[PDB]
Amino acid sequence: MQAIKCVVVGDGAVGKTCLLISYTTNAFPGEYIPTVFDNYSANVMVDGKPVNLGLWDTAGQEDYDRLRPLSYPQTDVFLICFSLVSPASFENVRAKWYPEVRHHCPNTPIILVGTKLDLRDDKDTIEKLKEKKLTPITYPQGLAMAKEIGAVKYLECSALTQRGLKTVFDEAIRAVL
Amino acid sequence: RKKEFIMAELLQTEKAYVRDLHECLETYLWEMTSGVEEIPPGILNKEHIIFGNIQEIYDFHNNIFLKELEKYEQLPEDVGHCFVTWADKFQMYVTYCKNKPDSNQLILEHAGTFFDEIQQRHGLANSISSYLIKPVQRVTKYQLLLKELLTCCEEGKGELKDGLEVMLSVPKKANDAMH
Ligand SMILES: Cc1cc(NC(=O)Nc2cnn(Cc3ccccc3)c2)no1
Repeated sequence: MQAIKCVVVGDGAVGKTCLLISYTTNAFPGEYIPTVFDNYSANVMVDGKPVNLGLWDTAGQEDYDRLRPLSYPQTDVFLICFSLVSPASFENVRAKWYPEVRHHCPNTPIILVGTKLDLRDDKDTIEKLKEKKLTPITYPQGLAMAKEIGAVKYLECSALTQRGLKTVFDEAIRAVL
Repeated sequence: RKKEFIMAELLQTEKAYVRDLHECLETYLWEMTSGVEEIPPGILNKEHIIFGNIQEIYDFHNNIFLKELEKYEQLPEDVGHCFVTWADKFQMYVTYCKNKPDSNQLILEHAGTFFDEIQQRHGLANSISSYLIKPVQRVTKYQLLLKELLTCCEEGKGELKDGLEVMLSVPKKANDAMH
C-alpha cells in the first residue's frame, strides 16, 4: 500500500499546526490551539485506491534556514501555505518557501494552499488590514502565484469551517498518484 | 486556564518525545547492534552516523528533563528556569543537527530497505526517517511553548524570558553549525 510523505511549509501566520489538527481530528480545536502536531500517518482511500498519508508539520522552524531542509528529502508532495488575510505570508511564498523547496526538491509536486478563508470576509480582519494599506489575498492572486511557482493546484481552505480542507489533502495525494 | 493547557501540552508532548526516542533506539538501533540480523555492508558499524548522539539526547530527557518538567507542573510561570538550569545539556542538539544530513544520505545511498523491513516487522507507523527528524522538531518547539506562556503570564515572568532566550539560542546555534 503506497506511502506518501507530505510536508507542510509556510509562515507562522498560516496556522500550519491548526490546519493539520483540524484536518486529522475533523474539527477546529477551538478551546485551545495545540502547538504540537507530531508526524502523523493514516490510511485514506482516494479515487478507490487506498493510500497511507504521512503529514509532517514544520512549525517552530520558521527562523532556522538550515534546519528546515532536514525535513525536505524524500518528500512526495509539499503544501506551500500562506494565510489569505496575511499579504506578507503570501509574498513569502515567492520570497522564501518556493526557492528553498525547489532548491532541495526540484521535481516534487507543490500544492499552493491559502488558509484562513473564513477571515477573508470578516469586518475586523478587513479593517485591521485597511489600516495598514492592505487587503486580503483574492482568488486570482492565488492562481497567478500558483502558476509562477509551478504548483499543480491552488486551493483555499478554512480549518475553522472545514471549507475546502479535506480537498487540500485529497489533492495532495492525487498529485502523487 | 490557558497557562495550564500549555503546561499540560508541554508535559504530554515531552512524554511522547521520550516514548518516541525509546522506540527508535529499541527497534531501529537495536536491530543494528543486536547481532540478530544481516546488516548491509553499506551501513555496517555506521550506527554512530545514522543515529548521531540520539542515545545521549534520550538519556537526558528520560533520566532528567521530563522528571524536572513534571516538578514545574503547578508552576507553569516558572518553567523557563527549567531550561536555564539544563541549558548545557541542550548543546547536544547542535551535535545532532550537524550530523543529520550525513545520516540521511547514508540511509539513502546504503541501507536499501533494511530499516523499512524493520518497520514492517515491528508494525510501526513511523519510519526511521520520521523518528530521526524528531529531535530537530522538538528542539524548535520548546521556544513556541514558552512564547505561548508569555502571552498569558504576568511580569513575574522573566522566569520565562531567560528560558526562551536559551531555547532560541540552542536552535540558532544548531542552525549556524550546519554546513
Ligand atoms: C489554520 C487556519 C485557521 C483558519 N481560520 C481561523 O483561524 N479563523 C479564525 C481565527 N480566529 N478566529 C476566532 C477564534 C480564534 C481562536 C479560538 C476561537 C475563535 C476565527 N483557517 O485555517
